[PDB]
Amino acid sequence: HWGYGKHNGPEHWHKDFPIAKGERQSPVDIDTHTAKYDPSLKPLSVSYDQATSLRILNNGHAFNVEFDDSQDKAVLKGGPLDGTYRLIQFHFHWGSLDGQGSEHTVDKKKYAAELHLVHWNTKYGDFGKAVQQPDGLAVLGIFLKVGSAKPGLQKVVDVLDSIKTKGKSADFTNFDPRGLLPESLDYWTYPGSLTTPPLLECVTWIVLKEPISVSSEQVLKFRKLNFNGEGEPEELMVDNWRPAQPLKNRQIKASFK
Ligand SMILES: CCCCNC(=O)c1cc(S(N)(=O)=O)c(Cl)cc1Cl
Ligand SMILES: [Zn+2]
Repeated sequence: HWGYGKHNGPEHWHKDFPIAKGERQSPVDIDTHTAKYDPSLKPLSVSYDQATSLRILNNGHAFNVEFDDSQDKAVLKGGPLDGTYRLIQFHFHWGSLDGQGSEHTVDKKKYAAELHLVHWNTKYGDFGKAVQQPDGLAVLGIFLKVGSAKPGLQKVVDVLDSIKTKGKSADFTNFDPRGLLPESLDYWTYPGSLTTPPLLECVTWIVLKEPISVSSEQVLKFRKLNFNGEGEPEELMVDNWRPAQPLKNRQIKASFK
């Protein structure tokens, strides 16, 4: 089955998911000189005051912090979006070293990791219907660099030992995702896809310009996770990122600048 290796990693995905070679795949390199400042773009509105985190889960590709998305609670709007998009989960992608790990790149720079806050368009009623639509999802992407710790990250890191292996889940209530955001909401945006199989071309990407800083110790705990399940040989969960894909006929827009 797909994963991040030589025999089942990103260069193999297209055999099961031919959409991998499509016209609006993610991630991309954000060439900052070529991105268009669009004065028509709005501030992004991130309303996470009532977010209800529920569970943290090791799905075997990354970990997901899940939210109760059955009410209008944690929503993304504005920016390039029409409508309202409700938060369902976040997860990260990260490297084996600090010099790699992000999916998007900025003038070919790789960050140590990238946070994805996944939201679905309420006009489609649920996530599963949204992913079948070209405007179904909005992903807020945030780069991580290694430096000073991110205090609002520590609750996530400290639960990771309880979800080491694939399949594990732990109650994870009262986690506030506002503690993962940078100061600025300046962003780039473009139409793209999920970066994991099934690679559906349903995402408006919103990538923040300002990274957050996390400590070496915090990203070292992400790298202790395992891609395998309990009782199977250890394969550390590192380098769970898909490389930049061809931009093809797309324009990246800047909200700033
Ligand atoms: C079958 C699930 C395999 C793991 N991937 C995800 O959880 C996932 C990743 C993105 S990403 N990496 O594009 O943000 C999105 Cl938008 C939506 C989901 Cl569902
Ligand atoms: Zn992701």
